Amino acid sequence: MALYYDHQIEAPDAAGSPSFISWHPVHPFLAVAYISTTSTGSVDIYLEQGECVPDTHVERPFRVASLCWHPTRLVLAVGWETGEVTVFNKQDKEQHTMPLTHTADITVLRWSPSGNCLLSGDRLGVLLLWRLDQRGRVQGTPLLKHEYGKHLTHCIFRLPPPGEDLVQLAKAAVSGDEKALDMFNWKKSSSGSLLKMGSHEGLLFFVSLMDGTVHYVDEKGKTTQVVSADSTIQMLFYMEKREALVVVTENLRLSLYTVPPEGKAEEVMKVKLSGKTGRRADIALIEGSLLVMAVGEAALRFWDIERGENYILSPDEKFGFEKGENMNCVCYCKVKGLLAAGTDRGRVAMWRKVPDFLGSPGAEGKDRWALQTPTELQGNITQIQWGSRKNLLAVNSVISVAILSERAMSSHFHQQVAAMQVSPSLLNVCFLSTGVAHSLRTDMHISGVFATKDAVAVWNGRQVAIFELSGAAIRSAGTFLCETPVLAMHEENVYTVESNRVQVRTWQGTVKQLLLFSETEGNPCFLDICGNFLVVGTDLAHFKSFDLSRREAKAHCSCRSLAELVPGVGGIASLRCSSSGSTISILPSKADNSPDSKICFYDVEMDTVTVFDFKTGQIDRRETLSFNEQETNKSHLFVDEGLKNYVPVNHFWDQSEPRLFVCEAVQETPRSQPQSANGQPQDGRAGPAADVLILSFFISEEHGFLLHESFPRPATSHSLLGMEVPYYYFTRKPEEADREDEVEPGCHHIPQMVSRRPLRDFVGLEDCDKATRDAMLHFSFFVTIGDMDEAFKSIKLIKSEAVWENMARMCVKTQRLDVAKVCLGNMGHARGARALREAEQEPELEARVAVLATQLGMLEDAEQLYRKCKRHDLLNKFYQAAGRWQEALQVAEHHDRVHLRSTYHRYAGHLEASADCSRALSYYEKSDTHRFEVPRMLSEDLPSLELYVNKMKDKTLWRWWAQYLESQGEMDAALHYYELARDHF
Amino acid sequence: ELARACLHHMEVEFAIRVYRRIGNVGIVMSLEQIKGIEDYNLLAGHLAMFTNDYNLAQDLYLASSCPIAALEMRRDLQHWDSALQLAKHLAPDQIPFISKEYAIQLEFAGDYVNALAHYEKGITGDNKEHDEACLAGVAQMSIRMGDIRRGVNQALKHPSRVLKRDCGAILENMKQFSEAAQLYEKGLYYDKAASVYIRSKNWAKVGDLLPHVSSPKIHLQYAKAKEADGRYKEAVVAYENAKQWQSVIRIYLDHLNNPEKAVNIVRETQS
Amino acid sequence: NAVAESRFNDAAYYYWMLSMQCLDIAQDPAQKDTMLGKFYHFQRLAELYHGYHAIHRHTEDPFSVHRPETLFNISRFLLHSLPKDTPSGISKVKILFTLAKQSKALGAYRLARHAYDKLRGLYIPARFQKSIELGTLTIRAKPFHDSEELVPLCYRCSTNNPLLNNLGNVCINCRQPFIFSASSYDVLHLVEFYLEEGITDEEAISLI
Repeated sequence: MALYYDHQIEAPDAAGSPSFISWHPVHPFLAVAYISTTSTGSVDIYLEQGECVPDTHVERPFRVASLCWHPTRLVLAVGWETGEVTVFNKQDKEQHTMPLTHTADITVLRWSPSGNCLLSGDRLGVLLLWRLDQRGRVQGTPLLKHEYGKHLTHCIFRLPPPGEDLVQLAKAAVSGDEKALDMFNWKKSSSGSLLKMGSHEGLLFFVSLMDGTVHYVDEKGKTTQVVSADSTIQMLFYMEKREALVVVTENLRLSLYTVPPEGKAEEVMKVKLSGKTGRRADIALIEGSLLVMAVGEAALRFWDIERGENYILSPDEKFGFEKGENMNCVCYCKVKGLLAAGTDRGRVAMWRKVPDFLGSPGAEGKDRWALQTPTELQGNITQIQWGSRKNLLAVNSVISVAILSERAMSSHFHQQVAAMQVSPSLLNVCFLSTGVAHSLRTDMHISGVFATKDAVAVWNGRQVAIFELSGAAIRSAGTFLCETPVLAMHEENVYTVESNRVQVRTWQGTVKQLLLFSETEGNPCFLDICGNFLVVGTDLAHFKSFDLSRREAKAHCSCRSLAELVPGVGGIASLRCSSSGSTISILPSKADNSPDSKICFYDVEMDTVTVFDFKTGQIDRRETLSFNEQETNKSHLFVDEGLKNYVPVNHFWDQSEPRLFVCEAVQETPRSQPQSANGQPQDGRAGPAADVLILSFFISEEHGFLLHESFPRPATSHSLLGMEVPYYYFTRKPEEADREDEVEPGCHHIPQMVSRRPLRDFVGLEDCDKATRDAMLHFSFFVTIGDMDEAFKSIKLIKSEAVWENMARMCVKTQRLDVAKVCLGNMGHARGARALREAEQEPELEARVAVLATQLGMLEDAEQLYRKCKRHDLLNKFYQAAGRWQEALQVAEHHDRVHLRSTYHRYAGHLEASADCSRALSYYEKSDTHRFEVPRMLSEDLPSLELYVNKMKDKTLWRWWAQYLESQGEMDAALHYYELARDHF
Repeated sequence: ELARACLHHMEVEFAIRVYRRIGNVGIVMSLEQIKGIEDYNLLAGHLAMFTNDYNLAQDLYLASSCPIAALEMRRDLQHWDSALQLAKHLAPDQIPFISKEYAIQLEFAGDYVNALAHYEKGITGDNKEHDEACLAGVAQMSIRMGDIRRGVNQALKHPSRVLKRDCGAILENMKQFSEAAQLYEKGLYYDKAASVYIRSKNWAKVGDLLPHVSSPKIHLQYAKAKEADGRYKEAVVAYENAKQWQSVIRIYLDHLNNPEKAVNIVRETQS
Repeated sequence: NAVAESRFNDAAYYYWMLSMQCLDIAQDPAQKDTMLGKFYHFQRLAELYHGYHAIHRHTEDPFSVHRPETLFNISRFLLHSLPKDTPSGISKVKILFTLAKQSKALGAYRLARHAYDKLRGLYIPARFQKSIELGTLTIRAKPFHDSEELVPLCYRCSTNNPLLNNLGNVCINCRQPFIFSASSYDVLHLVEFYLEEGITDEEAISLI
């Protein structure tokens, strides 16, 4: 699972209890407001590691009342209990105080969506709109002043309306919605709200008052009352994609109003929502339409505004929550479909949505969600918010603020061993060559893990501990103080990081060797080991690699800068290397620290980068052995248009096959989420596609990049952990491991947290190892390279009939009949070899390959091939042989009419054999063979034959029945039937 | 069980029904081709072949109205010693063809000595295309046996461009890079030849092949190698052929002082 | 389709129609020899299926339209006419069973023994097997000779020919091909003859 790392912020010793938190809407920076014991207010800004940003401290002799970041610029607005408003600019290190014009507590503070204006409102009901320069300084005087005379509660800007969601606007107007018509009808807008087709000032907004009223404000600054609620407004949202205001009161009454450009609101519905009145319910509006409430209860309450349906999510004791543990605050990450809520016991619950990624399959109500493991924190949680595009979350308790950073449980795999971090201080270690699992508890909060066939290493950023496998038990081999951010292992050697160096150490922490970096190359911050090779990556995106076949690690690749190799790269998100050390694979990151659709591969021998971009499907190549910033060589060899919406997130190389590579790629969601006209799951509207794709590649100097596989990550799997043939490795959901193993209290039953999936060409052959592994690796490479003779040569030492069957099944897909004859011979399938020799009478290759598919039991492929040949005759014979008679008759009736009588005759024969004589009769009649087949079939039951002859009144049948009576000597009856038959002779 | 019992008791109509119930369409289609056979020994032979009893099937075929079915079954099974022994009695004209297919199987299996003997026995002197395929096998097996001279000379004298590719491939698997590159060169596979000459570090041979090299990657490796050799004129033409225009731009500026030639490059790039 | 549906009289007619198509196509000089080969081949199949239709009706139907001597003649004609490879839908078991039973009935008791011994070399179906066990005993019981009235005369050489022979539908003495009544398969008292060189078909008719 994702584990979310608790970066408790480095609050100053003078900072009191935290009061409010606010992320920048894009950047990975958090403002935090504090209240001191002396009631002085302060504000500080923090990095994602919880480190305080220098020079950002702000303090006043009175409390912070509100916080609001600018939409795009590094500018923070702060509102105060006196009515002061102050703007802080982090880029320029400037702070500006707005003109003292309020005389009471700033209850409302909001940037315009353009960021060119700021709105401020007080407890006396004075509202002001300000214009600000690019540094955050006030340009003259308020653009608007208004005095409502009552306490202001909430403001939301109406983001410049393009005309609703335009399909929903058009449908609303066609369905007779007069306010959708008022949005289209240009003459009636006497207020200056044209549907906002441009870089308008963006001064349309809604404001609420403590009496329960809502006022709209137009582009001219005129105010009009739009709503009159029966109590105080608890929350306000705008469904831009419906041009509709939602109002929730403290009595939990929901109201939805469609609002035209002129500010004459009309009600869609009003509903009393469930939940305990008398607490400040935190409310989120997931994607628009999905209302979610943390009322101070042991469940989140959900209300789908478009279905008019309700459901609840409660924390489950199976994940470690307590019974009756209440949720106080709620927030949703739109980018990765993650819902979070903060508890009174100091836990963050999270539900991952069964994704509304752009093609991920949907669900109804509660089934839209899957509960993840808690994040445990100190004191009652009072607020939470999702932040920067990395999917960061920030959390505010009565005691402290934590920043939660997502990681794939810091997890690792190597040498058929895996280690999975179950909790901040617990690991599950699997020796996948033996099937054995171990639980390894640590005296530290684990920040990372590394594994080997002999030992496992863990660290927290202050110390490192190393554990050795000692038969059926793991034991401590060493523990030492070391401030390492990352670690790797090879045999008895540990690789640790310090400022500008990698230190090779023993398991006891003793330094053996130093690998050095210059200040210009930056500090190491990534390590990977594959085969006998180490690769190292640095802050400001440099890399190096080293041979480890020697205790003296030796520089295999000299230093390279990723920014010079690949322009516009902001950093490294991950490094790995091939088991030969000849190729390095790199995930870049963008300047905003978001994951890049590009993946970079560096060739150590050629000294070149090839960059593959998921968004375009292109492969770039660039050169800089001599100093360069080059133009790309371009190849269009990738045909798969399905990858355009995916971004790589994890990557690995095979520990035995230096040509073999894999990457996991996520389908990222856009910054703000729309909704459909109907109550469908928001992007799960359509049929299925992968939440996350797994792509595997063969990489070569002669043929470039070849896609070996593409597949969906399994539905039981939460991330890619690794690869080593025959298997990709994945992290399993503890939600599902308990559903098949029946367990009783009193044993610490070890969950099977690592799943493995066979590679495509290894399905049903996973017993393959050592020399057979190397042969099958060479085969899989050579088949994908298309040099089938080298594949066939690599297999020569394998006697296994199952491998020859799999190769024959692959001959059907490659349409290679020549190799199929040899495969059929090697497996002893003499009928299939005969059938192929007889199939040479057909001129079409597809018809011959269909015969091979039929003899291997691949009936679907065979059917598709016969359809592709337009050979409805062979397809009819095929259906008959398959016993699918109805399909056979349909093909005969539409495309093969000349066989239709024969098909009815054969079907009648199979019905006769099945002892169904009545239906056999009907089909013998349709084949017109009833004259000779019916009397044969009923020759044992003479009374039924007599009834039949009398029913059909056919002349030929009366002649046959008269001949039968004539042989039996019943001449008077024979004469009667010959007279009926008009057989005068 | 019921299906195997129907085959052993020769009840083809019940075997068809039972394999149709099982869903084995392949066996249904084959039994529907045999259903009309009234020769006891021929029918029993085909049914024995379907139950994988090949020796009993052979004896029954030989006793049947059609003995040639035994040779065909043994050839289909690739049981070549038995197929050759049957061919000596029933069809002598098939012996060179069977010896070629056996030599292909022995070449696949690693018995290169017997494969070479059987390809030389497979030469007929009448069918040119078949004799060429045998001579291709002799060349390939002479290569794997370490008579690289005999096999390379044969592959050079032989009319096929495909044999030159395949001998080149076997020789690259043997790490015999020079003769691999020579046979690729003589087969007009100039890129494959040049890539194997780059493995041999023969920048002189690659430079002779470059007018025929289509791969930008081969020109790029050559441009790097010639820049390291100080041959900036050659490295320029190679970076130009490789479309690595900025290396050429830097060279014409910093090293050659010839910026008129630096600008001639830029317009197709818009860089 | 006619062969697969056991419509052997329709199959015989369609093989005759195919032969006539081949003879029309043989008017093109490029296909002449190939299509003449197909014409004779398909005519031979048409005569085989026209005979075998009576054997199939006699062995499937409970009562016979055809006479004992007609079925006997047809059974003998088919065994002499059939190649080493049997045509599709034709049964040697049905032909030899019909021969053995009609030979028993007509007093060809030595031929009936020989037909029951030939059946034991074939894969007999259960219906025919039951009748063949009783048939084998009941013939071996009878005298060891065949009725002289069944023995076909060659009209060219006045020689009596044995009821089955290794040369087929030719006289054992003069090798004259037998010409058969297409109703009954009796040998027809006809001899085929050839014009001397330099006589036209129209001149031959003018002289006849």
